[PDB]
Amino acid sequence: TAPQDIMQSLQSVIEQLDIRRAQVHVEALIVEVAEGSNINFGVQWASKD
Amino acid sequence: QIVADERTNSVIVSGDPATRDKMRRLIRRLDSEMERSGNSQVFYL
Repeated sequence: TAPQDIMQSLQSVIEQLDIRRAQVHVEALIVEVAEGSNINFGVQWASKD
Repeated sequence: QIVADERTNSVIVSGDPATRDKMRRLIRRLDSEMERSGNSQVFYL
């Protein structure tokens, strides 16, 4: 609700803010490659006293 | 003498037929349509 002049302004704003929105599809890719190893080798003795 | 009527959006004018000529020509320019550009613009960033 406004005077005839302000209205014609607010009609060209609303006309330009009413546009159609684009939507986005966002994929993430989480990669992980792990590789372990170990090796253990040793001799032990024991005896009497 | 000029008085404005809100409802019908119209201007009441008074004077002899020569004076009511000028204000009738000057009101046709002040009623001319603005081109697309008000005091408000919309900038898409």
